[PDB]
Amino acid sequence: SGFRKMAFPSGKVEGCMVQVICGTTTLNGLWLDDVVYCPRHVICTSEDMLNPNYEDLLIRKSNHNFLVQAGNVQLRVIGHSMQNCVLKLKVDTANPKTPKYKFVRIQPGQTFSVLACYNGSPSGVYQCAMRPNFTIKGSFLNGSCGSVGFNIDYDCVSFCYMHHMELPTGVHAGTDLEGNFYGPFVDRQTAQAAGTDTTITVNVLAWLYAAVINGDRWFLNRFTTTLNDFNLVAMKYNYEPLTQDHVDILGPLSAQTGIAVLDMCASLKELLQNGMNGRTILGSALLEDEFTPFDVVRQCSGVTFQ
Amino acid sequence: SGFRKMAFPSGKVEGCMVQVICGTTTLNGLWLDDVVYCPRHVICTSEDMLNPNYEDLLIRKSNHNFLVQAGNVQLRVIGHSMQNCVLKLKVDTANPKTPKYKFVRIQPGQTFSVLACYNGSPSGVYQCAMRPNFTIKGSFLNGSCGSVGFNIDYDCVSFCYMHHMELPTGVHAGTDLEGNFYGPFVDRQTAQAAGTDTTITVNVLAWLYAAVINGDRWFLNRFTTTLNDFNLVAMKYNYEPLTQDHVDILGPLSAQTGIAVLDMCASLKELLQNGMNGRTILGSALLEDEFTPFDVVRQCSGVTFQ
Ligand SMILES: *C(=N)[C@H](C[C@@H]1CCNC1=O)NC(=O)[C@@H]1[C@@H]2[C@H](CN1C(=O)[C@@H](NC(=O)C(F)(F)F)C(C)(C)C)C2(C)C
Ligand SMILES: *C(=N)[C@H](C[C@@H]1CCNC1=O)NC(=O)[C@@H]1[C@@H]2[C@H](CN1C(=O)[C@@H](NC(=O)C(F)(F)F)C(C)(C)C)C2(C)C
Ligand SMILES: CCN(CC)CC(=O)Nc1c(C)cccc1C
Ligand SMILES: CCN(CC)CC(=O)Nc1c(C)cccc1C
Repeated sequence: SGFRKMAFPSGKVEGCMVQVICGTTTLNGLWLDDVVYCPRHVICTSEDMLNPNYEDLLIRKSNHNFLVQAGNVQLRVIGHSMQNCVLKLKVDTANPKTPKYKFVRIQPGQTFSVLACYNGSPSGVYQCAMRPNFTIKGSFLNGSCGSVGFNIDYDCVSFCYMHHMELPTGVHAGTDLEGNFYGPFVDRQTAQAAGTDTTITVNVLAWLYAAVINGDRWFLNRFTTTLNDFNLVAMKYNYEPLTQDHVDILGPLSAQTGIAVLDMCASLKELLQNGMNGRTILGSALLEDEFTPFDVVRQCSGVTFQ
Repeated sequence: SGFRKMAFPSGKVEGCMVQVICGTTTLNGLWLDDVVYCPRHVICTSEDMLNPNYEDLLIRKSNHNFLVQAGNVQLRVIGHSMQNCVLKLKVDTANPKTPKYKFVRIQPGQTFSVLACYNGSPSGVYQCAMRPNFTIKGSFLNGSCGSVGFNIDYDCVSFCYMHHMELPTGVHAGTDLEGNFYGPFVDRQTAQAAGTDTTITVNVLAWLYAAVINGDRWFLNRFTTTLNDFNLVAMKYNYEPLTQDHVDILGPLSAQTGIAVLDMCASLKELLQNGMNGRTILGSALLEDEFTPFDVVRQCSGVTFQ
């Protein structure tokens, strides 16, 4: 029993992290086969970042302007190109630690692990969700850019995020590994703000199932509801609408616990209308929305990885 | 900015996890040099666990009764012994992935990362604190025993916990790597219960400093207090006493923020007497006590590891 915010084991990703230095700017890169991927603003001075023309800045660089450090070994850059907001540095050595991997673009509400790195070295690992407003609530300092987010499937690492920037309220924005930002943000140091965020309803329901699996059952009422009736109430409280796809995704947890999804929706509706009355669920005084249905199954059923 | 419950990167520990099978019982072992460490109840049938005589059960086993699987390779057991609640299996191959390591016994209030494993394979990583009542609030299922807790120091893995059992309320108990339990628990399936837990005051103060570093400052009052006056109030609310050692440990965060430890104690005292008035700190509606002063420094300053 017990339920914690759990990250994937990080070893496969640790083997891919390198340091990328361009002049004086230093950040992290991801070394897969003979390519190192990193944020393009590694080519910027502090002044350039205020209003960069990345195409112009990259013109002015040759392969020799990039230093890649992998442990005690320097890797020679023998080609470079830009793909959206990511720089791809071809190096003279393919990484012998390259895991089976994919590049994926995730949907809002999906979760992933972040290996927070500085100077090519890992600092720590934590779990994040892609928020509906296309930010993540991470923990990142200067030099963290190029840290990646990922999921594991048996032996395959699905990279879904590369870190680029921090927005007001201290939330974070970045790209997929093709360099395309999540959300309407740009890699320029000028005032930008995330839109109003919303609560990921399907994930809250997943976490209520996790609570029931763990014996935290006080919030279960005797009611049911229609999907339409639930959604009008949740829209009031800045919850995302629940779709039939979400209901279908919750099926395995519903069958395990013997609680129909619409019955759990009625329980959630009561929590939204009445509050928690000074009680906790799984040790939290707030409803938690950063566990997906699969996260609950993976953790409560002991799914392992190679 | 941002502040998350962060685990250490797990790769060095992943390289040490193996499967130990004794007859039909299967759990995890820790492979370091030519020794595999695992919980002694691997030698128990389900019936034995109700009231085991481990010395008698181990008599009856030979080296051939233990199978150790490390990836696709089976390791021959060529010796065995018992050290308190841990079994040590000498194998014919030293682990080439053995990191620099130490065995340490931690104090209540200290934190560590857990690599939760099943069948020798990692499932996930999360951060835990040793509670004042010598339990940890983990997430563990059948077959998780032998999963370890650890801290990293540059390149050195300090192993501090091996998982053995779950107690009522769904909290967890285990041993150091010499097999000595934390707390007054025994590895027998009979009714046991943790004593009343308390809140780790020095860690709450560390987390309030983390909040201030992140700009969450609404709870800072204009008062100071003596250490004695603070401790009488906190004792009322089941908080551990704050010692001069704790004050000294908080010094670096106090100096960084320019907030005297006793001033932050006055702020905490007000939160305990008045509550949070429907507000959050670092996104939490409850005061958090599972970040140590070093955890706050490591995360907010970007300390990395080899
Ligand atoms: C990569 N190493 C850093 C990570 C930042 C640093 C502080 N917390 C983080 O996550 N990325 C940056 O410093 C980027 C980078 C220029 C400026 N920047 C920012 O994150 C800034 N944010 C913005 O300008 C805003 F609001 F638009 F997001 C900063 C004020 C430094 C937080 C570039 C090229 C965007
Ligand atoms: C190791 N693989 C498991 C981990 C357990 C399983 C459920 N959650 C966990 O953390 N260890 C055990 O099953 C141990 C083991 C016998 C029984 N046991 C327990 O954890 C039981 N707890 C107790 O008997 C109590 F209350 F004393 F802690 C159980 C009822 C199965 C939760 C031995 C040898 C102690
Ligand atoms: C790059 C796109 N992927 C899609 C799965 C191919 C791949 O990962 N191949 C791969 C395999 C099969 C074993 C070990 C290492 C690698 C890199
Ligand atoms: C076992 C007790 N430790 C105390 C630090 C010795 C140690 O870890 N030695 C070690 C070194 C120095 C480098 C690589 C691997 C190992 C095992």
